Amino acid sequence: AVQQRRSSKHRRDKRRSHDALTAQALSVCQKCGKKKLFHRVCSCGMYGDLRVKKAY
Amino acid sequence: MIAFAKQFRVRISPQKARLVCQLIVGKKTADAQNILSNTPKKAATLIAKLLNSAIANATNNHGMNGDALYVFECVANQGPSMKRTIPRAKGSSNMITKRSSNLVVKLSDNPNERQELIKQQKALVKKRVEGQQKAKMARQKA
Amino acid sequence: TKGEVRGGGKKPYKQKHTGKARQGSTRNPHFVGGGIVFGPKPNRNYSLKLNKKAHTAALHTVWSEKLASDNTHLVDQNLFNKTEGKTKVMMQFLKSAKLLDKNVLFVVNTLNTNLEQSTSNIKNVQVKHLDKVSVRDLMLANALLVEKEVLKALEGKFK
Amino acid sequence: MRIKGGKQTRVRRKKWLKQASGSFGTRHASYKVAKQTVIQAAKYAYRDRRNKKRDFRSLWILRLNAALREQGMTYSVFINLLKKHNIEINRKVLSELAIKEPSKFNLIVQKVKSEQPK
Amino acid sequence: KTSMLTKEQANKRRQWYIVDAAGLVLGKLAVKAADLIRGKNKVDFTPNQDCGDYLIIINSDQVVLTGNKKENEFWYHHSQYIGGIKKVSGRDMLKKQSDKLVYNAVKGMLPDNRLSRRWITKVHVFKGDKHNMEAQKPTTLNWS
Amino acid sequence: MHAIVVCGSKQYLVHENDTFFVEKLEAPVGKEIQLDKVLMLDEKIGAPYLEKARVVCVVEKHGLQRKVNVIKHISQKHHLKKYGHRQPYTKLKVVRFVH
RNA sequence: UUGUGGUAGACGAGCGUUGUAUUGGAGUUGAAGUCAAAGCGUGAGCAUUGGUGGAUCCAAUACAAGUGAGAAUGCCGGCA
RNA sequence: UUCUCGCAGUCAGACAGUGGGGGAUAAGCUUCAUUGUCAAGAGGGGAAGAGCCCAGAUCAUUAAAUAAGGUCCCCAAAAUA
RNA sequence: GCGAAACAGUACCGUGAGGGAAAGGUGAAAAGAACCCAGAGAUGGGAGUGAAAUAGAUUCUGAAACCAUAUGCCUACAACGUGUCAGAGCACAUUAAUGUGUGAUGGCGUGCGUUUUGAAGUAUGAGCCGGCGAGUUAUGAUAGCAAGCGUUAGUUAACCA
Ligand SMILES: [Mg+2]
Ligand SMILES: [Mg+2]
Ligand SMILES: [Mg+2]
Ligand SMILES: [Mg+2]
Ligand SMILES: [Mg+2]
Ligand SMILES: [Mg+2]
Ligand SMILES: [Mg+2]
Ligand SMILES: [Mg+2]
Ligand SMILES: [Mg+2]
Ligand SMILES: [Mg+2]
Ligand SMILES: [Mg+2]
Ligand SMILES: [Mg+2]
Ligand SMILES: [Mg+2]
Ligand SMILES: [Mg+2]
Ligand SMILES: [Mg+2]
Ligand SMILES: [Mg+2]
Ligand SMILES: [Mg+2]
Ligand SMILES: [Mg+2]
Ligand SMILES: [Mg+2]
Ligand SMILES: [Mg+2]
Ligand SMILES: [Mg+2]
Ligand SMILES: [Mg+2]
Ligand SMILES: [Mg+2]
Ligand SMILES: [Mg+2]
Ligand SMILES: [Mg+2]
Ligand SMILES: [Mg+2]
Ligand SMILES: [Mg+2]
Ligand SMILES: [Mg+2]
Ligand SMILES: [Mg+2]
Ligand SMILES: [Mg+2]
Ligand SMILES: [Mg+2]
Ligand SMILES: [Mg+2]
Ligand SMILES: [Mg+2]
Ligand SMILES: [Mg+2]
Ligand SMILES: [Mg+2]
Ligand SMILES: [Mg+2]
Ligand SMILES: [Mg+2]
Ligand SMILES: [Mg+2]
Ligand SMILES: [Mg+2]
Ligand SMILES: [Mg+2]
Ligand SMILES: [Mg+2]
Ligand SMILES: [Mg+2]
Ligand SMILES: [Zn+2]
Repeated sequence: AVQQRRSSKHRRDKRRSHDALTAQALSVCQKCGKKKLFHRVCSCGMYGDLRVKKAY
Repeated sequence: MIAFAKQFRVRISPQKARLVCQLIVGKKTADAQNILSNTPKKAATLIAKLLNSAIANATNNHGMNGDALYVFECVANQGPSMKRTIPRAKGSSNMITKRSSNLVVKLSDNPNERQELIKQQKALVKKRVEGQQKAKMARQKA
Repeated sequence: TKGEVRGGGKKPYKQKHTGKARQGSTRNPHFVGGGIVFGPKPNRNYSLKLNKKAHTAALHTVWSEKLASDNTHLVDQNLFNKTEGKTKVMMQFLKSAKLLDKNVLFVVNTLNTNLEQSTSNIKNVQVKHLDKVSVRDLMLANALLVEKEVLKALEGKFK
Repeated sequence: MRIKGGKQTRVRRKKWLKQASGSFGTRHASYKVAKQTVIQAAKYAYRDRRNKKRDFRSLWILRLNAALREQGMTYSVFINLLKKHNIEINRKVLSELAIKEPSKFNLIVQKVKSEQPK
Repeated sequence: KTSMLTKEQANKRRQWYIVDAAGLVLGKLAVKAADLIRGKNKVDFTPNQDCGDYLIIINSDQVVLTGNKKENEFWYHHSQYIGGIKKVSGRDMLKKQSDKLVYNAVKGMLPDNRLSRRWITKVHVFKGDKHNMEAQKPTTLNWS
Repeated sequence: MHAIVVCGSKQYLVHENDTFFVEKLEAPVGKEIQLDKVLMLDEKIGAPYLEKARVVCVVEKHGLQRKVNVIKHISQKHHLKKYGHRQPYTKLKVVRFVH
């Protein structure tokens, strides 16, 4: 099955109206200050007060 | 006072780049960098480089404060495409169009920057009408 | 034309069952290869015929209107050879006669060489024999200098 | 002598495009759809000039009819009285009177009501 | 050229009215209700500004249908399913829902339009003498 | 205060210092024309036309109306005719109502 | 005064493109091209101003045409 | 609308009324004669309709009188007996 | 315009005979951007040369379709060949013109060519944009119009200068 009529440039944007992106929640590390996405280990391997991995 | 940075023939498609550019328009400098550094998209580590270069040449070349910069407009214009032949079934063939985007980021220090652009458009219109009136005066003079 | 242009006289695609339209050659007029349907040809005539008496009548009226008017002075051999072959003398002559901007035409019966040596670097003025001037050369002149024996030959030619 | 087309097609095409300014999408962008819309719009404009002449008459008749029913008289008899009294006034101006000059419109109805015809 | 006529620029002289359908015929009441709602009887009628007054109808169940129409004339409503055609007789409409009957009758006398929705909205039809609309101070007129 | 005049074929209700547009009258700008046919004046309305009731007007301009493009087209019949019309008018303002 | 719907079709009058011949004129103080604007014509069409552009162009009278694109499952290029 | 000369296009028609043939006094059937419309003709009535009725569009006017048809509301316009 | 303005009968297609493209322009002069900043780099932003760098090697001019950004207006009870005639409100000010941009709402409204008695068409052709694309030439005949020459008229063809 294929479109018997061409879809205009307006129906295309109406369908894409729901294709927008969402900003992931971010927080501040408590030992170095750089922003990291929430509930994940920072770049220093320091999650909370626990040294997870060696520094980058 | 707009500072800007450009990148021609970026491999990312404009469709998949506008989705990321709309996440930073109107945002402050530090917050825009923070948002773009933690988004799992391919067109995030390329807009980040362009944004950083734009900040550098705004606070070094054009002499801007640096604590008032906001992303004025970040867009991905359509770039030149590349045509390849994908071999189909039963002897047929189709054309693959590798899409490229011309990325440009622009930041300003004045939060009223749109007004000056409209002002320049108005000035051009006024000069056209002024030319017409001077020509009319010359026609009647003769 | 369509046949003269180098190309393949075969059918590119089959007549039927292909989604493309019917085609018969790759050098058809509506193709980019280019077969010009009619086009200019190097066999065209461009020539026209006018009767001898009609041409005589045209020449008669043109002489009548050009003659007996301003800048239609009479000239002889003396200044035709007083030019000395130097175009500076003739420039002075045209300046003195106030015929510099005019397209003056010399009508000559004996083909003087000194006059022809001059007036050849002048794109404006020119010299012709009586059997060489035509209607167009006569009415483009805007000014002309006619020799007395040229004038005598004119009444004879008209008859 | 190979005459080549340029600025001839574009000028006459842009005229049609300029006329079809303010249309929906491709109806103002492409020359072909723009040309069709302008022709159709011209037909509509022609037909609606005639239809305007009739529709505004109907509206004046409606307003005049209403203005009369408040006083107990009908449109069908008001025009008859107007004719017998020789008064010649457009329903347009009569409706304009009944909306703008109630007192003078009431004066006209009073004379046509009872005064001797001619 | 000529002088253009005056047309109301979204001017609202709308007022509230009360009528009593004690023994009024359904059609005879509906025609005047539609005329009042549309404002056609108004002196200045601009047909794009809904210059028509509101109306409240009392005693809807007391209206009458002449002849044998209470048992021989049927009102029909079809849902978008198959077999969803519900029929009600004149008597059943006069007893079960009389307000809906008057509402539908008035709606049918209006032009298919985008303003007819607001016009049919301005009709408040009640089945009893009581009404929660006494705060509008509606004037009372008969047989309208 | 008000009058009903008939210029051309249309009827205009005019007040004092009112400028209305009528069909071309062939009169230069600046003259003082006297409209003759008057239907209603003040409160005395004449049946055919009022006698001696004159409307004095001054001509302001002799411009032309907006261009109208009449495009006659017979669908699928090889007929596309085009025409243009710019109807001339004249604008005049009421100065005084002759008794 | 009588008229002016119109397909196939017949007749008449014009517009526009390129070049040539005669005249005149404009142009690095900015030509063609090209975009925009709230202009002029009965129609093909024609101007004015401003931006871009960087070297040719315009008016009149005649002449000669590869002289007018919306359709051909038309050809080529680009893009949906 | 006759005569002479130049240039054509047309040779698939449709429906309505009237008089018939074929069909079954069936066909929006088929074949004729005649009056009209459409073809090549918009407008108003017929709710919507190529052919039915009223008629023939040069353009503009927010002027007036009418034809067929109609006057409770949609939708312009009526009342008496 | 030769298929071929460039290194074209090349690239490429076919076992082979054979078939057969596209692609030109910086600036007067490379003076072709040293140097600084961001970046891994290409590159970009400044600086510099230049009359011009929005002439930067992507290199004369740069159209439309197409894709994005924004001033102003409208749009989430609404049956839509998308327009037209009226029409509030909103925002501006022009080839000064009963001005321009949008259009809450009311009346009316089934595209363009083709071929058919008859197409909105459940017949047909076109996805859109731009370029190209179809009544000619040579030799004769007839007819209309006009000019030259005329009542022992009119006119030359080849060829020669
Ligand atoms: Mg869009
Ligand atoms: Mg989606
Ligand atoms: Mg294979
Ligand atoms: Mg694709
Ligand atoms: Mg060729
Ligand atoms: Mg073309
Ligand atoms: Mg005609
Ligand atoms: Mg020319
Ligand atoms: Mg220019
Ligand atoms: Mg051609
Ligand atoms: Mg027959
Ligand atoms: Mg037959
Ligand atoms: Mg019959
Ligand atoms: Mg029979
Ligand atoms: Mg029969
Ligand atoms: Mg039949
Ligand atoms: Mg036919
Ligand atoms: Mg008809
Ligand atoms: Mg009808
Ligand atoms: Mg007529
Ligand atoms: Mg009447
Ligand atoms: Mg009648
Ligand atoms: Mg009515
Ligand atoms: Mg090989
Ligand atoms: Mg640069
Ligand atoms: Mg490019
Ligand atoms: Mg360029
Ligand atoms: Mg809403
Ligand atoms: Mg609802
Ligand atoms: Mg409906
Ligand atoms: Mg609607
Ligand atoms: Mg509408
Ligand atoms: Mg519709
Ligand atoms: Mg055609
Ligand atoms: Mg057929
Ligand atoms: Mg058929
Ligand atoms: Mg359909
Ligand atoms: Mg089929
Ligand atoms: Mg077919
Ligand atoms: Mg198709
Ligand atoms: Mg095309
Ligand atoms: Mg002849
Ligand atoms: Zn950390």
